[PDB]
Amino acid sequence: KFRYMPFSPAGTPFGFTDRRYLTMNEVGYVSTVKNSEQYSITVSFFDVGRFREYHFEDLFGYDLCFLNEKGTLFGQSKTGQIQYRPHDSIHSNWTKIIPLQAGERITSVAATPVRVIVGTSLGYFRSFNQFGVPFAVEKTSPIVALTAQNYRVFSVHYSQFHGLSYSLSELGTSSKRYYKRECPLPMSLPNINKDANLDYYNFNPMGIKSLFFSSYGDPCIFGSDNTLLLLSKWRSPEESKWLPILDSNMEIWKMSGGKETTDIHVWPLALAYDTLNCILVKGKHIWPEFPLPLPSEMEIRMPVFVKSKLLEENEIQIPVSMAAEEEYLRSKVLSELLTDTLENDGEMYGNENEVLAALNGAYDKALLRLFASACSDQNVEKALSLAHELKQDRALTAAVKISERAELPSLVKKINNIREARYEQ
Amino acid sequence: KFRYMPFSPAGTPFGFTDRRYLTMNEVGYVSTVKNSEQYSITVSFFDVGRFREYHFEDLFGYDLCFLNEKGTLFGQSKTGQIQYRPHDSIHSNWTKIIPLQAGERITSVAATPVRVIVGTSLGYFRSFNQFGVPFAVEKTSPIVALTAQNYRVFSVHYSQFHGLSYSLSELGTSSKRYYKRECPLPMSLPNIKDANLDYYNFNPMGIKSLFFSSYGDPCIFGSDNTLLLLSKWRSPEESKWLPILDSNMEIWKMSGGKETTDIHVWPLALAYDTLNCILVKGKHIWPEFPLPLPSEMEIRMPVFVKSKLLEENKEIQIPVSMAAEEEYLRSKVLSELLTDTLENDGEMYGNENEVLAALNGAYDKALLRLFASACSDQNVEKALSLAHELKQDRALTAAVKISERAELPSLVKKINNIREARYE
Amino acid sequence: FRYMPFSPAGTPFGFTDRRYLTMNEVGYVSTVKNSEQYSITVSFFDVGRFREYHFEDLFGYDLCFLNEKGTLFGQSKTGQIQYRPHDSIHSNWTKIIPLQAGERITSVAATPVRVIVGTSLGYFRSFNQFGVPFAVEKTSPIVALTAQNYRVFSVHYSQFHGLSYSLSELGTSSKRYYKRECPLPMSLPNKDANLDYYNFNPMGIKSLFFSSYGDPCIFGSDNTLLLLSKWRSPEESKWLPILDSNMEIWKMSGGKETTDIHVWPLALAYDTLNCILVKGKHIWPEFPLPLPSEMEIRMPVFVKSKLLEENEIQIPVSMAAEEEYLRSKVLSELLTDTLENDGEMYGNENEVLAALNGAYDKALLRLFASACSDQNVEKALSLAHELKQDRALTAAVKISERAELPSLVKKINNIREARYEQ
Amino acid sequence: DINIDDILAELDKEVSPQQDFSDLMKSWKNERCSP
Repeated sequence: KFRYMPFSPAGTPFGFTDRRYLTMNEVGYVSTVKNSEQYSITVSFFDVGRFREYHFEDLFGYDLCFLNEKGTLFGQSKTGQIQYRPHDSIHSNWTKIIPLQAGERITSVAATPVRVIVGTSLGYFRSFNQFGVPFAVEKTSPIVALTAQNYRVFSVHYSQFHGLSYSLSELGTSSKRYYKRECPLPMSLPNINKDANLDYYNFNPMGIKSLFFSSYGDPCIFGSDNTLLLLSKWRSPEESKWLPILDSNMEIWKMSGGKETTDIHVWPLALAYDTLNCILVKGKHIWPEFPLPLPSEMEIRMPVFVKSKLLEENEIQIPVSMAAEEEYLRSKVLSELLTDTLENDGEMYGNENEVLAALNGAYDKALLRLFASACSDQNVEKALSLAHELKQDRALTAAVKISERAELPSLVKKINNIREARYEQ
Repeated sequence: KFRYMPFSPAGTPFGFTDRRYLTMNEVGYVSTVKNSEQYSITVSFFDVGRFREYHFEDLFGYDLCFLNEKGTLFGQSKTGQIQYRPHDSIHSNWTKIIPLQAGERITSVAATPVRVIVGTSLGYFRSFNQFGVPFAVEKTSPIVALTAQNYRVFSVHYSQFHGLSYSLSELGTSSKRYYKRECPLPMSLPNIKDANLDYYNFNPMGIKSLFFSSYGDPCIFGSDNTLLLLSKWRSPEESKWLPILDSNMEIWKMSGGKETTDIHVWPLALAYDTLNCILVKGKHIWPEFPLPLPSEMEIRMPVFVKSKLLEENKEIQIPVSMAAEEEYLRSKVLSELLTDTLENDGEMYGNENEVLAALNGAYDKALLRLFASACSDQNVEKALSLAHELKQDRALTAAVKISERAELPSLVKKINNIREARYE
Repeated sequence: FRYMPFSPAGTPFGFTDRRYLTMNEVGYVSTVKNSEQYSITVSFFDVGRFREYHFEDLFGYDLCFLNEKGTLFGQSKTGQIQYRPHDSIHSNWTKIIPLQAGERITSVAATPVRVIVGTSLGYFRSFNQFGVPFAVEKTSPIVALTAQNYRVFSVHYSQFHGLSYSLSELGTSSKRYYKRECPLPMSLPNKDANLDYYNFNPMGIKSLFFSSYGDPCIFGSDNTLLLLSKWRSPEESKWLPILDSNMEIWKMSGGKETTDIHVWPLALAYDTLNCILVKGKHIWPEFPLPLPSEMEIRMPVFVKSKLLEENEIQIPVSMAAEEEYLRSKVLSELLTDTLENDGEMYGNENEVLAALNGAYDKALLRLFASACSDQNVEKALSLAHELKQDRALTAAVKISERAELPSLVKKINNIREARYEQ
Repeated sequence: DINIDDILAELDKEVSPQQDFSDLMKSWKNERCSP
């Protein structure tokens, strides 16, 4: 009874407006206008300083798209025609037809500098080199959304007989590895049981707004719950875990002054380290209009905040202790993610050692604010646990000073035991 | 349609009454009394030497609870209030509100000597250290049920879009480890009579309880009234769920048949091989406030063909073939669990190797009693295949003696080859 | 859910007193109504090695499995099972299994070492070949089973678990699960000729078997053969849809979209599926059982519209080269995996692999020629990277010379150097 | 079937203060009631 509608990242419906977007990305965006029952493609870029726009007619009805650094990929969901257009023209464009069994659709497509991928409503995973030579065919749970970066592919599957699930894979030189393999995905579906919502979820019943890799190559997804999930420690599957690193609905509630606004919505583009690049849509329709607002940013913020405290203790002004909690957690998770990136992938931009040091500074400072909060109640055990969570000697001696002005000598002794046990190594 | 509800191990509904249990397990039990507009909570313990009972008036109306050695954890599912109460009271109590979206609820809570854990109907999985410091927020499939023993955490996940699954962890002061993450769980759910419908309105998953053995093996007891134990969980490529006790079968057996009904098993803990449980009687499935003594059921591997027993018995007497089959299988699985415990965790008391040796004796004895029946039908191949199973060479001499007394010289010859191979 | 009994390639009755319980490499089993008694026939395709026989059945066995060493039977509702060796010097044996209220046996399987029974409540019971019960385990409800040597391959389904499978092996020290209740990418079925079958087998699993080289396979309602590649390393395993039989039936039918011919799976043997071609109103084989037949494995890269534009049907050479390259690649991987882990099964495989790698390069060279005829350097150079043999690299160089494309000559000479300078 | 209980017994085989108190109880009980 479900309908496997085609999907592309950050794409939009037509609605009742004949101008539509096929995809949006940190690179740029793509749109179509349905002129005379053919489709004038428009390809646009945000860093115009190195990419030219271009415009052409699709006479086939391409309703799938992916946009990457090296090129753009298109697909017509019904017939199985796909097309690749590099952004230079030293390389040729190319077009191919993909087999469709009866009742099948292509559901989604993706591309990278070294791979091209296609997925279908009967779960066929078809992949090619960047020049269109078939390199593998595989059958999976029905692929309903798809994305990729470098050698890495992150796919989302759904059916009445497999449930919502995902896979993460990477091509080695010798063979492909799966890190995660149709594992259940903790994203929320839309409430199937508001007219703008019904329009969008008719266009996209699966409710994914976008799914993408971070700037450091961590999988991310943004669903009907309007929270950004990131898969932490994906490089070690047994201990990998999804982190809801931003509740954008909560942040919109804060920025609007603690107000239950129906009239502001976040559309994601990409996770650049500490910030979600996004388009802040406004008004009745919950997806961007033809004249796009500029690519905005939200800082990611861990969902530890509660409205009942924000309302009474407070454009909303965060209390210092609750702020210290969220700073501690955000510093912790980003520190771990960049440590794993450095161990696994190395420096991708040449400054991540300094970013990680800055995060560790913010981490220990957040813990010091929490330590001061505990010592303000003379909660020795809570304060000493926080002292175990500090990770540099400078911060440990600062904790001793805070304990001393708290007139609390038991902590002074115990934290100096920590210091001795650590600098003796 | 399915609905999320708060869970705690072996907690009961109110029913027609004004008091119920929040939880009960090997440590104790917790009960709440609807004292007009507020709730009187009593925390009671089974080891009254180690722990002293306490009670308090609750103005928030907690409906979640988890009780272990180090302290009690409470939660109010609809408002996100949680409270932790260390049992010595040398460490302070602490209270927190965890954030809930509209319509979200806490579905289960648990505690650990260095952690407190909260799971919600929207799949958020929030960790705090034992002093309430927030340490992590994951998102997972919604945690419908949850427990811990020492540092080992075991959780059951469910949604309409992921299906029934479980996770098993060992968090610790150091070397934080995950054994299995959201693997599918082979437990049977109820049919998603009115007293049963009342209970399943209170607990739609039908998980009557969920706990660890005394030796630290995960256990769960579902709506089919069958105890499941996860065997060989420490090596995840070999792990398997064992249905070590069909309590409907054993209740039918010990009651002498007669399709006996209106007697129900309410589990607390497995101990080593013996389920502590309240036997509830009457229409309701769950205990009343004067908590009866937790009667003991030894585990029984489910090999009992009911039709065969009905034919022989028409107080029930068991044919020796069936009895020896169950004895052989039970002793084998228990010896394996003891071996894995003693290899990985080691002895906690000072007699577990002696128990394992005695159990191996029972194992070889069961094999000999089946070998005798195979020899009685002169089936040399079946008897020989049984002869390979014996662990003690000293007991394998009895296979020689039986095959002699069964006038099977082929069996004697082959077994003597095994005697020599075992000596060598 | 319904949980009807399953056995490999068994059939319904369909207002007809005859039906088949199983079909395999070795033979087939069928039963006939005989008033309230049933007659049973066990029949063999290798009449040289084995002998057909009958017996009369008072219990109504409706599950079956046919190993080369013996046949296994089961009664789904009453829970009795019986094992009948083919070397009848070994005694038969019979076991009644505990079935709870509303429980049924859903599948059975047998091997030279081990006998397996699975139920609608997910109990998974194991016996040695003489009927000694060796283990009891619980899983999500078994809907299908098959086995080969020490290896067992099961399919599970439940409303609360989805569709999934497990792959297991009984090592001498311990059992191992290579994959355990992982989701299974087969299609469940979506009138009367279909309804009569899916009321007998609602999963639409037509058969379930291991390869001759010991890799699991399944054949579903979609009539595509799925093979689980690189199962010996779960970090890298892939379900390959190695054959779409609907495409082959349409190709061999001169492009006619016929519903008058169907295929019944028997077993995979290297590059060919053993099968029965069946024709007429019913989609399953009938009482005068046709002879076993073969389809070559052919991977689904054919585009139907392009082939009827091209056109018995004849494939355009570039598409044919694509299919042959892809299939030779995956089959080469299967042979290397099996020969590294399991070793030689019959001793022909090691030479087959060399001939197959020859076919792989020979297909890639036709693709390289296609790219060079289009003068596409980058596509051709990537195709040259995929070649194995130096004979093939030099052939690509000579093709590029024949295509007056010296940039490929320089580049591929440097690839050749990069290989031989080591 | 072939009985084996004696075989199992020969495999299975491989003063106390409590008995003294029991003997005292026997002696006391016999003494109290005998003439």
